[PDB]
Amino acid sequence: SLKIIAPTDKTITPSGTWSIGARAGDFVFIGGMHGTDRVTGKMVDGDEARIRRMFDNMLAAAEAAGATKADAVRLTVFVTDVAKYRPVVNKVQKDIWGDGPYPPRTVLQVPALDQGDIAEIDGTFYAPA
Amino acid sequence: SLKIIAPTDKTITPSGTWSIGARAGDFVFIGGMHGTDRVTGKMVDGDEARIRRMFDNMLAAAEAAGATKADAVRLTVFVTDVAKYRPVVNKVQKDIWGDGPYPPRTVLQVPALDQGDIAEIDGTFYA
Amino acid sequence: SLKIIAPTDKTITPSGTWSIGARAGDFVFIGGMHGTDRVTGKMVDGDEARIRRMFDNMLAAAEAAGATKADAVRLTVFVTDVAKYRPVVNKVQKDIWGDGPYPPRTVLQVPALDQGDIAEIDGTFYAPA
Repeated sequence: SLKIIAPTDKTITPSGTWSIGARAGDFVFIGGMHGTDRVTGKMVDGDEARIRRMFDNMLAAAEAAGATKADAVRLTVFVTDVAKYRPVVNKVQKDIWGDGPYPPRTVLQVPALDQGDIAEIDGTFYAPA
Repeated sequence: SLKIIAPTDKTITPSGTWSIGARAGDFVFIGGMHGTDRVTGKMVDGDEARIRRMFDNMLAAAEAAGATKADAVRLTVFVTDVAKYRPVVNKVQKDIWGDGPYPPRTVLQVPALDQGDIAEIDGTFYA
Repeated sequence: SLKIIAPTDKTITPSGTWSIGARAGDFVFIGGMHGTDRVTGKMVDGDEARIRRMFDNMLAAAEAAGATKADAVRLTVFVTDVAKYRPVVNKVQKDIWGDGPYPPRTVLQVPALDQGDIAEIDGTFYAPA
């Protein structure tokens, strides 16, 4: 059976009809994450701070199920202006992953997000026990 | 190997180049579902009911492969107006999952779906 | 654990903060694919030719990892105009999959994709060794 990932003091705290993610055997599915502060639930200022924080939130949920950034098998980034934020996502991923290797990834533009945010991400990880 | 989930009296019937979903080892991958009637292909009337049909469709298909709502590891819900429909989604989810627990999800706005619908869901499950 | 799919003489060459795809246990995840020429990275001319190309790149990557079109457990197709392109996709899927059986899929309109392309695809595959 899946195990829903319980919220942690490093992690988002779900405030509605959802979970932060689930462990399912070897796989870990993180729900949509965005650049909110875990404590207040409010969005962080700054384009790059926002996106870095979206990644950190996602990675925390993952790490709370035993997956690391090196276990990512798919990232789906939805943003609000691909022309504008694709380079930011690039820059933030260079910060996190260094020179690689990088996970498979898809970046799409979309009209509206959780809360009017600029970016939301879906992460799926493979982390055998 | 994977096994394509074959249509059912509880299930939607595929009308083109796709399947309802597939079982792959321990997992179940349901393709996109709209809030339509399994028997007519007409989009069921009215917001609340439509969004509930969507889930009920998705969940029948999951059921055809031996997956229950308690098995959802991902829901991706695309809607045509997020401000107007997440409340409806949130509400349909409470009806189905009660107080808890709930699957991971992501809810996005998309400018169009096939045949001018308001909502579409992608579900992934673990048995 | 996870195995990044390395570029190939049949395959696209990553050039940015991503990989063509990954194999994890029994599954293969391919990142976003466009209808570009594997060698030049230029987008192919022609609606149908392009959507054919997009598909062909996705499967070339999936094969580099031991998966065939008969292994497809989910296709998510992001297009710029559902009305003008659902049919093109149906046609291309006929040409490739013949009478089937066809994979589970979803087709979405989306205001923009990177590079200004009209379509992009996400394939997930199941191919136990």
